[PDB]
Amino acid sequence: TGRPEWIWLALGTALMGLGTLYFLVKGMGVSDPDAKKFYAITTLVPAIAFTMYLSMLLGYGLTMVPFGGEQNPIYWARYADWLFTTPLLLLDLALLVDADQGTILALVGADGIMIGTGLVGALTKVYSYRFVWWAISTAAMLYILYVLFFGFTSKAESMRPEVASTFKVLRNVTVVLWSAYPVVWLIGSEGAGIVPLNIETLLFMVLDVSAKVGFGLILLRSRAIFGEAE
Amino acid sequence: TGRPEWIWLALGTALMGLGTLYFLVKGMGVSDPDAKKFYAITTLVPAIAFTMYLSMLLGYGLTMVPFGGEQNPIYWARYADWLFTTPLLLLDLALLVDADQGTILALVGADGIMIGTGLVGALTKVYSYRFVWWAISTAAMLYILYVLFFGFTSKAESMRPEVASTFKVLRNVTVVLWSAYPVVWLIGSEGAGIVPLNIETLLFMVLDVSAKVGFGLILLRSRAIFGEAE
Amino acid sequence: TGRPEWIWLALGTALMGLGTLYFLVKGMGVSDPDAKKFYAITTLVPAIAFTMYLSMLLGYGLTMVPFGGEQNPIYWARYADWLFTTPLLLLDLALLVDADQGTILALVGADGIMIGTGLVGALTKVYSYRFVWWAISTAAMLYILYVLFFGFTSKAESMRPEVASTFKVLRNVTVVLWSAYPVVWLIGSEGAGIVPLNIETLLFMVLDVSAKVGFGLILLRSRAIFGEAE
Ligand SMILES: CCCCCCCC/C=C/CCCCCCCC(=O)OC[C@H](O)CO
Ligand SMILES: CCCCCCCC/C=C/CCCCCCCC(=O)OC[C@H](O)CO
Ligand SMILES: CCCCCCCC/C=C/CCCCCCCC(=O)OC[C@H](O)CO
Ligand SMILES: CCCCCCCC/C=C\CCCCCCCC(=O)OC[C@H](O)CO
Ligand SMILES: CCCCCCCC/C=C\CCCCCCCC(=O)OC[C@H](O)CO
Ligand SMILES: CCCCCCCC/C=C\CCCCCCCC(=O)OC[C@H](O)CO
Ligand SMILES: CCCCCCCC/C=C\CCCCCCCC(=O)OC[C@H](O)CO
Ligand SMILES: CCCCCCCC/C=C\CCCCCCCC(=O)OC[C@H](O)CO
Ligand SMILES: CCCCCCCC/C=C\CCCCCCCC(=O)OC[C@H](O)CO
Ligand SMILES: CCCCCCCC/C=C\CCCCCCCC(=O)OC[C@H](O)CO
Ligand SMILES: CCCCCCCC/C=C\CCCCCCCC(=O)OC[C@H](O)CO
Ligand SMILES: CCCCCCCC/C=C\CCCCCCCC(=O)OC[C@H](O)CO
Ligand SMILES: *C\C=C(C)/C=C/C=C(C)/C=C/C1=C(C)CCCC1(C)C
Ligand SMILES: *C\C=C(C)/C=C/C=C(C)/C=C/C1=C(C)CCCC1(C)C
Ligand SMILES: *C\C=C(C)/C=C/C=C(C)/C=C/C1=C(C)CCCC1(C)C
Repeated sequence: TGRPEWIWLALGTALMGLGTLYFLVKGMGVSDPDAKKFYAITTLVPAIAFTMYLSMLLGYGLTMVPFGGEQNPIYWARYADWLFTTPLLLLDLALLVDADQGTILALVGADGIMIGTGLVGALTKVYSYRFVWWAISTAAMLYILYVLFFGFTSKAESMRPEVASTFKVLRNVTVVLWSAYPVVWLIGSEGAGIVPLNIETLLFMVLDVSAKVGFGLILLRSRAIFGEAE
Repeated sequence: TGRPEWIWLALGTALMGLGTLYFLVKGMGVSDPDAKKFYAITTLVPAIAFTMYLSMLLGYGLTMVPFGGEQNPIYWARYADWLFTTPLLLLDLALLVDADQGTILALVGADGIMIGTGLVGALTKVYSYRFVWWAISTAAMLYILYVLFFGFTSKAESMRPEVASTFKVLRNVTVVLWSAYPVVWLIGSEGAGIVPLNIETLLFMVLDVSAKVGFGLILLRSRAIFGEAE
Repeated sequence: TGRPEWIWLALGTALMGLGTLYFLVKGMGVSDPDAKKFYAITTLVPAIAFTMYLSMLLGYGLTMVPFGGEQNPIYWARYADWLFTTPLLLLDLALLVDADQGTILALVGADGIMIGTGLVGALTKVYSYRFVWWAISTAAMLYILYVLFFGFTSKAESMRPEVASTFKVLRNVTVVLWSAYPVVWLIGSEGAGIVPLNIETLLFMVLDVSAKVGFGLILLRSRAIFGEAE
């Protein structure tokens, strides 16, 4: 394939596929209805990402957008991936602390705005406008992280000790992990164009694998996903 | 900007943004889980509309459709906005009367058909076919309003007095408000072409602000959104 | 209309419309909240299919895709139809056996992958890649059917006798019905090109009517949809 970033797309596809298979096997026989929910959510995430990375690898999840007087390749499939995987990851965190339905709707709604406006910015042909959308997208991200930090941390400390501790780790990972995305966008070819596309693709692949496989390995090795029973 | 309707798009963007901020502040500190749901729903609505109005203002939410032997500008972002905000508004009404899950699925499903077929009609290149889709869309709207009037009014009179009264007002507003949309479509440039695009845009902006901010001001000033407690 | 398959599109539109009307009338007056859910789900299915078949009939739900050195007409509206109707049909089956929330999320998620990857394969311009997507789509289908057969059959035998029997019939129909779809795709013009488009359209219309009207007639004539009451 005549795209230098192909190597990072192939590696990402393989790792998401292997992650999906592992979770699928690990989840066999689990009957606790609570654990079944976490396994369903956490296995679906890398299965979706697998299909999206494959679509980028084969060239389908790519388009050309003119801005800055040039044809810029844009992997729109990245955003389709995040559109579906980020709300599932939020659902994992919300179920852990038994968040109320009102707060879940707020987080998922803000997440849709986050990804939707990011996509609009990626496809926008007026260069200066691209960063208006980036700003709105990042504001929605900060609202999410505010809720996860100050909204959820209070509900967790009153819960089981294994629920409060697992959430604390997954929360710190999320804040650091989520916050890198808008930075890579700003410095890569969709934004300021300081880092070339092949390195931009590597950085998003490292982040995506950490979030869609790494995060799941941490959650599914915790005792919190099971109900307290004899 | 070289579009005469730009003024109405700028005004709509500003009003949705101001409405979102107001609701966001008003909702701070609210802890009653019932009120949290209404604030989550009712704040998300104008935040979505804000992004959609901005996308029309900057030119992204617009396309050209040939029919009647002319290039007709179509603001497809209007429909993307309604696709997400009208089911949230229905959820507000359904939660108020504690509607059963079966009736909610019917309303949301009929609402998706309503907006989906309206979009198809807006993008249809055969002029006469456009009104076939308008007719199907309007039939789905009448089903919704039938349920809100005859379906829900019975469940409300048995509920708390502040729930029955709030719903009655929001119901009358909804019937009048919702019914104007297909009329403006039919008379504006998407339909018969009697009213020019700049006035059509003004009329939809007046309606959208009434529905996405106005409606919310009425709901969130009612006692019905809180649980009965000491 | 200058497309020989138009006759099968017109017939499909009519049958979905008639099916929608029948279910709509049959459901009048039903007040049992459990039966209301099944009627809501089962009436929405053919109403969606009606709009999609109409969009194919009028030419809107069609596009041209170059592969094998030819312009191949692709009815993308088929996939939009299935995207919404197949998860509703799964919800019908899941509610019948009172499946847990974890298993429902798994089935609906796998169903979205099934249809999404099928659509990608239909729109893919590299001929050999089309069948890669077909393979992934079919694997997701087999996971669904595995769960319906081995996952759900165990939960049903412990339920009411009228619930276990109704599900058994709807399960056998589903396995045979669902499995024909990937076969028709492979042999028709989207795949190997052995069967011409007009016969391919007939076969999918026969299948769609069986699934979106036939299946519903079986379910809504069963006692299982009502709660056990005096
Ligand atoms: C988890 C255990 C494994 C840890 C692994 C962490 C890797 C994550 C970071 C990678 C960035 C790599 C940056 C590579 C930069 C190459 C770009 C380049 O060639 O820049 C020179 C240019 O030609 C002229 O300026
Ligand atoms: C809430 C408090 C404020 C209430 C505000 C309510 C406004 C809503 C209606 C506006 C329609 C305005 C119609 C303006 C018509 C102008 C079109 C025009 O110029 O038509 C003449 C044409 O050039 C030759 O026929
Ligand atoms: C439910 C009660 C009614 C049951 C009804 C079941 C119909 C389902 C199957 C139809 C396939 C029809 C196949 C028709 C084949 C025609 C194609 C043709 O013309 O092939 C010859 C070709 O020209 C040179 O090989
Ligand atoms: C000029 C201003 C323009 C408008 C601002 C930018 C809009 C997009 C950014 C962020 C989304 C904000 C969050 C949207 C969801 C709010 C939900 C909410 O208020 O939830 C309360 C509930 O009590 C919780 O549990
Ligand atoms: C509880 C549920 C809450 C759900 C909240 C969802 C909020 C989504 C809002 C805005 C993003 C809209 C993004 C739309 C991008 C479409 C781009 C597109 O397809 O454009 C066609 C073509 O490329 C160019 O005309
Ligand atoms: C809490 C998480 C927050 C996450 C969000 C943080 C956003 C701000 C970060 C960096 C912007 C730094 C400025 C980047 C713009 C540089 C523009 C430019 O011209 O760069 C030239 C280049 O440095 C040589 O060629
Ligand atoms: C020729 C006829 C063509 C077909 C007709 C036009 C289809 C589109 C129009 C309206 C949607 C109708 C409503 C769809 C949802 C029905 C849900 C239902 O029946 O709900 C029963 C439940 O008991 C309630 O609580
Ligand atoms: C419980 C959930 C119930 C959900 C019920 C949902 C019903 C939606 C049905 C029909 C509208 C379909 C509209 C599809 C419009 C797509 C147009 C498009 O993108 O066309 C591409 C291009 O512009 C031209 O080929
Ligand atoms: C309950 C809510 C129901 C809401 C839905 C109501 C729909 C019917 C309303 C108006 C149609 C009136 C006819 C409009 C068509 C006029 C066509 C035409 O040629 O108009 C010429 C013009 O008047 C001079 O140039
Ligand atoms: C190389 C391998 C590539 C990756 C494989 C192909 C991916 C797409 C195919 C099938 C989806 C599989 C099902 C996805 C959903 C799994 C849900 C789950 O594990 O559910 C457990 C729960 O306990 C249940 O009740
Ligand atoms: C609990 C919820 C779980 C939800 C699980 C959903 C999984 C969907 C995954 C992959 C399919 C993606 C298909 C995307 C197809 C878009 C094609 C398109 O519009 O392409 C534009 C143009 O035609 C060419 O660039
Ligand atoms: C449980 C449900 C499973 C459902 C999924 C079953 C998939 C496999 C079925 C058939 C493939 C048979 C081979 C088809 C490929 C034929 C290619 C070819 O060249 O055919 C030439 C033609 O026969 C003369 O011209
Ligand atoms: C795949 C898993 C995760 C957690 C992915 C998260 C992605 C983001 C947080 C992306 C955020 C963006 C922002 C905030 C600005 C516009 C561009 C992005 C969509 C990359
Ligand atoms: C933004 C809030 C509301 C309540 C918007 C409602 C929009 C409609 C009811 C639109 C209905 C249409 C019909 C009935 C006919 C096809 C064209 C429309 C989509 C405008
Ligand atoms: C309308 C109701 C049903 C049950 C439709 C089901 C459709 C499928 C099971 C289609 C499956 C496909 C596969 C498995 C392979 C790719 C192509 C298809 C989408 C046709």
